[PDB]
Amino acid sequence: VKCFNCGKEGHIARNCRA
Ligand SMILES: [Zn+2]
Repeated sequence: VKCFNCGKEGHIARNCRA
């Protein structure tokens, strides 16, 4: 719950759109 990488409250890290 919440993006490991990027902080943002949405999506999982692994293929995050960052
Ligand atoms: Zn992210």
